[PDB]
Amino acid sequence: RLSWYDPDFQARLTRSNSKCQGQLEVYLKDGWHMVCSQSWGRSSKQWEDPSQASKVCQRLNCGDPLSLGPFLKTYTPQSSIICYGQLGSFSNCSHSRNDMCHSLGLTCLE
Repeated sequence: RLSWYDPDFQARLTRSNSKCQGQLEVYLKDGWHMVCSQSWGRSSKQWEDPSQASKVCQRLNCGDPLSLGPFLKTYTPQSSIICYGQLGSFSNCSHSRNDMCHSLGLTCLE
């Protein structure tokens, strides 16, 4: 239903230290859900795909979308969530337990 490439769908990186770097925070269904970035697809532990969220960082004028790679530890195994399903279907999530996202960090373009 909702996706991070929907114009009306608001998304960005969590308020940290960089308007173009941080964990992914997407407003869907019920929450500015702090995701583990590699949620939904869970394809790899370090996604070779740094795209699909171009609309997001473009709207943040940070250029191309946040590139993905391990950012050590930023989310909280209670507060944040790891969603599932298919990538682009921001209509279902669950809370961070045990997946491949050891706080995978997105950083708009670079």
